Amino acid sequence: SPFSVKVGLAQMLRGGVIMDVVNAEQARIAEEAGACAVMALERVPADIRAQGGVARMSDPQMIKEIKQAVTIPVMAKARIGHFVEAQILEAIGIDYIDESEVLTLADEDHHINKHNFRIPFVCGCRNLGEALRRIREGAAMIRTKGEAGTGNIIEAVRHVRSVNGDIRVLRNMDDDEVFTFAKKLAAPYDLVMQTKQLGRLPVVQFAAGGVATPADAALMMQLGCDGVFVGIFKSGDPARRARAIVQAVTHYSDPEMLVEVSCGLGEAM
Amino acid sequence: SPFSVKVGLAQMLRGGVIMDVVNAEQARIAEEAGACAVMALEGGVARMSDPQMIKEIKQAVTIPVMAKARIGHFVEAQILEAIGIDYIDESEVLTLADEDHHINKHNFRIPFVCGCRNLGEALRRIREGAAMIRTKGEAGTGNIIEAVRHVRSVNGDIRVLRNMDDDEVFTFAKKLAAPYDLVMQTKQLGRLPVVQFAAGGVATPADAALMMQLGCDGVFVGIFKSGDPARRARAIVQAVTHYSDPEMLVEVSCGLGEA
Amino acid sequence: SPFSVKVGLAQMLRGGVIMDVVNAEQARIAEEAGACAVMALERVPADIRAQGGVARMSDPQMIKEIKQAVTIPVMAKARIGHFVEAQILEAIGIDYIDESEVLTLADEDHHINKHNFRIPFVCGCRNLGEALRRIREGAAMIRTKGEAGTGNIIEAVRHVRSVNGDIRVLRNMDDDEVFTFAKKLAAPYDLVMQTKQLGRLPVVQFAAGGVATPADAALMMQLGCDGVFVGIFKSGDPARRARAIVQAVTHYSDPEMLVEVSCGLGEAM
Amino acid sequence: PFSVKVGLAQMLRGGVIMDVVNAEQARIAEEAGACAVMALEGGVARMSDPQMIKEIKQAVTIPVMAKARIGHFVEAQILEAIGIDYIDESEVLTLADEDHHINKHNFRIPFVCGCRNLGEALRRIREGAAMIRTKGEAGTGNIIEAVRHVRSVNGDIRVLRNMDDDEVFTFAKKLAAPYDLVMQTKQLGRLPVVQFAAGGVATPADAALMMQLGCDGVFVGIFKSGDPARRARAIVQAVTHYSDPEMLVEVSCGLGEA
Amino acid sequence: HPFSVKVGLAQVLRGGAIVEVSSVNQAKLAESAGACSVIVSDGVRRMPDPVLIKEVKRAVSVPVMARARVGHFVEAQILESLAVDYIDESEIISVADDDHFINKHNFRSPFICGCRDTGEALRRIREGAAMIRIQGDLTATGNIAETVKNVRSLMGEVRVLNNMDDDEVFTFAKKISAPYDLVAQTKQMGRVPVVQFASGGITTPADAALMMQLGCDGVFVGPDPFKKLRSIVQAVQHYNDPHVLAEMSSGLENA
Repeated sequence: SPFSVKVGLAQMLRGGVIMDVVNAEQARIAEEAGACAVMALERVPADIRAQGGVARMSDPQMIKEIKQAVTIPVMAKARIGHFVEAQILEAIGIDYIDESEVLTLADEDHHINKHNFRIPFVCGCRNLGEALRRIREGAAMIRTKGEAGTGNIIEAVRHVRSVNGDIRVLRNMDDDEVFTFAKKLAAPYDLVMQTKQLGRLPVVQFAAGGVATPADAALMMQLGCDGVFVGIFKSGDPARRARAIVQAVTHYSDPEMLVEVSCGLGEAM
Repeated sequence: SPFSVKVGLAQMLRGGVIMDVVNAEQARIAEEAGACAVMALEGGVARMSDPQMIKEIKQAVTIPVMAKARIGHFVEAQILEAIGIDYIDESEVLTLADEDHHINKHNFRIPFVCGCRNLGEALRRIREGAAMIRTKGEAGTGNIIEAVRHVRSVNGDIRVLRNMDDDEVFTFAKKLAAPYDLVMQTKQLGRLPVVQFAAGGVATPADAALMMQLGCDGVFVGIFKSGDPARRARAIVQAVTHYSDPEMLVEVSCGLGEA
Repeated sequence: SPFSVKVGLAQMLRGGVIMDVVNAEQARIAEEAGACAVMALERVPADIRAQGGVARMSDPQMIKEIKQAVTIPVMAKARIGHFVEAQILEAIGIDYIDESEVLTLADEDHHINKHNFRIPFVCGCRNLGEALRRIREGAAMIRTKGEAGTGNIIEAVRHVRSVNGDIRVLRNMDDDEVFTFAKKLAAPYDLVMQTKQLGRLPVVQFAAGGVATPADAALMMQLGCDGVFVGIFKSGDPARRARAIVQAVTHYSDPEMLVEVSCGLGEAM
Repeated sequence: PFSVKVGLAQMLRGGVIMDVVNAEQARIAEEAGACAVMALEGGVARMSDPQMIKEIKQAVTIPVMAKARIGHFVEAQILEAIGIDYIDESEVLTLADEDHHINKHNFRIPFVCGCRNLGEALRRIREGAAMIRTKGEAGTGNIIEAVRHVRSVNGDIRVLRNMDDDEVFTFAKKLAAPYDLVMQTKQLGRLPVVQFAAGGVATPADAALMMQLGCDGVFVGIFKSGDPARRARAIVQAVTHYSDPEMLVEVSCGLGEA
Repeated sequence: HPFSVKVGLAQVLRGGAIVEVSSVNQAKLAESAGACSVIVSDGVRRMPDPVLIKEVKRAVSVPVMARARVGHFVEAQILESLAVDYIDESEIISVADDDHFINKHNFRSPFICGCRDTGEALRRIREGAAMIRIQGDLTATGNIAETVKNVRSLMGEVRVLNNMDDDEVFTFAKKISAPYDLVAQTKQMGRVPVVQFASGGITTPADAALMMQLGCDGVFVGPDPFKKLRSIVQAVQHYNDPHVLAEMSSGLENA
């Protein structure tokens, strides 16, 4: 199915670090540090929080520029429910669309119908039910989000453990009890069983929220994620830091390497 | 057993004073004043310190070097262990990384220090691997009232446990929500199965001696926040060694300056 | 008993005015005005309240100096429960130790065991039960405290009337009802009966809190206290004021004298 | 004189005190080996008719007790003038003074007082109780509450025994008990007076359980059974051999309906 | 270990029904129907009269159990003296100690204890229970609903634990107020370390077989007894055979 294909397209991101960028230079520094993809937006989450106002899809212009500066995939955020911001991103020719809850919610009751699109979608989640609902709507990739623009990783850890926790519970669960579990999760029974059989999320699952240091990124990988988002430029030296985080994800099970890439990284956010 | 060994490592700190340090300078001033060990660290999220500054400290002094890791941040711990720290402090004074779980400390070769406010919590930390318990009061206030509360709390329950009817210990373990094995082991020894220091608020020689007189094996200090750190540091160190000697306590507290 | 002796030692203070001091000069001005004793501390209660921070035992140095400047007894404050601050004061050779609740409480649940000391203790109280508990712990002298560092005497009056009120109730009480009274007071039955028989506190009882003018001090004496604490230097002219208060306590039942010593005293706190 | 009354009570250790409402029973009780009897006879419940108390005091040779309503010091004056050995100021009778207990020091005869916790025990003692009974539920045949109170008192005593001396002042406050008696209790490592169990003791097993918990004896209200004489003797034997399960099996064997 | 031995004793009861009896007559019937054991019982409910327990023991050759009140360690001393095979510290009779159960490690006789969830079960085992009965309704409600609830809760938590991240097991032990080492053991075995019988409301062959299909090791049971009892024994023995279950239930009389 066209959904099977989108899901496949995301597999190439496993082992990656996606980075937020606000211009070319940054996108170049992001690829130069080894980022598997960049996420274009006119304001980093930390600035969104500290500033306020309404955060919307970024101006195509600044998206076209970024998409011409790098060779790695280019992502862009569309307000939740704003299916027209999406259409515009699709038309612009981006690789992935992030229906992102760090932007200003546009529809309080309904997410974008992502199936109506040929371009893959990333959706945020905080627990297993929320992930399975996003997937049923078409999401090809899931990022379990903690808190955004704080540099604190605690909520990301809570959510990762939440999703992976229930997945493990689900795997060993008595078949006759899964129906009730689906109800309690408020998630489609089909996807629940597909998650049971598979023993994991039927799509790529990244961590996001407060990932500031190499240790943070490696922690997410050891918890069972497929990669991390970083919203790096709010630190002392972006390049060195961005490189260190990339390396941390690639060498997440190697403390000696982790010590190496963490040494004299500069001031974190 | 590996755990027993870690516990043994922490016993070479008894009767000592552990001091927080942020630079090599402070570390020396700390060792110069007779600190048993130094603790490396630098609002805003508080995380493990840069290995760079940790390495510089471990290369300035010949006493054991400790460092903090965020609660539940097992990767930070791994990084500290890989750089040859003597002790890891899974400390609540840093920004909690995991709300529901602590680091599984058994999975490490380096001994851990954990904080606690009561017996049950101390025993849970120990069951997770902790080799040394820090009974923590208030952080960064200079007021020891909370430390006194917790020390009395832990030591109070330990004494209750010592003389308790054996048929009632099961229910007691439940009420503490602590592992029964360790509860009985605590009953037997008549004390905590590991080294116990006090931390939080210790600002004067008298404070430190009070902790020792209550039963603590030693104290943490968080010094340079005083007028003459070198002087205040030595006084506290002497206070801990001569905690039952008023004449001495008067001699080291005299003209200490702004505390 | 050694407790009978400490209690005796305090009898010499009856009819006295104890004054807080922060240095020599003051201690000298306090004795020069006729204070029965001085209380050494590095901050007056009014400043403790207006400033904050943690108020602890004062540095011995500043205590040794004061104790060498005057010939009248010298007191010092030890945080409640801080039995090591006490030990240090005892070793320093002070006359009395005030386990004082104007300093920063060190132990929320237990007062210092005062019997373990050869040096007499003063403890604060607010009612009869609280006084009898302090006494049982070893306190040789009691000061019923109102509010500290406000210059308002209202709470001191409330407490004095409280303690003296129950003492009078206790004296005429049916013997068979005293047990229950002790329970309600939460005070040792022995001391309650000893208070009943005696018709007053079995130890010296001073007033403290908000005593600003001569009239205030004389009021405390007419209510039945044995003397007053003053925390004088926060006024216009300490000397004249300190002298006036001393005289007021000595001539508390003499309005003509009270008018004399109150005239043109300067600005009070 | 108080230390004399206390001694007079220590005699009863290892005994079973049985309720009785007439001579026949008093004899059926002494004949079973009771260490003393307790004379009695909805609706207000008061002291028993002296006559019946004299009929019992002259029918047996073991000590004779009697109940006096809590706070009713005149019911006690009457019991004393009757010449009985022990007065039990008992809460099973209709409370007479809700605020004050009898001043028992004003009496020659020893007093028993009930309690549910250590503070309550120490207060009764300070009022002059020479003996303390930890009471559970009265007249239910259920010992659950007695077990609770026994463990409560013995529990705090063990806590007090090993407690830091400095912290005892505050402990006395929380118990609402006299400091002197608390420190005393801490020194002795037990109640400074004889301590029995009472309430819901129906079977021999119950009686032995109380002893194993650490009581000096038990009260029984046996007569509510199908065969008094047999039951009484069994309970008496149970208290005497409270460590001998093999013995406890015999005395519990076919004792009829409880 | 002496505990391993006790745990080994209870294991012989697997696949069986335990019938509560109140006389030598009922005990004999129960044995004839193939009960693996009988549990003796005679307002406050107490340990049964030792005379009755002796008569039952003599009248049958299957193991004999008897009840003690919760926390009544003397009653348990008595039962162990007259030589019963198992003691059930049973919440069905009147609790004697609201705060503490019997220190079952002080006895040589194996103990059964009740439970309604995994934490409870493990606490009873740490006190020295050699066997656990997962209990529903305390009265004779003939309703199996609460029993099914508590069997599913126990079985379900065990499955959750089996697969749990090792690091998270400490908090899990805290949450269910259970001894960590026993939680760890249960995780390793993918099973509670002792025999586990369903109890409460078992009225029909279908009820009893349901409990077995839910994973229990056996069942306790509280106008034609001989037939009904035989039916339940057969049900437990052939719990996976619907055709047999059908035969067993046919004209069993009023339940």
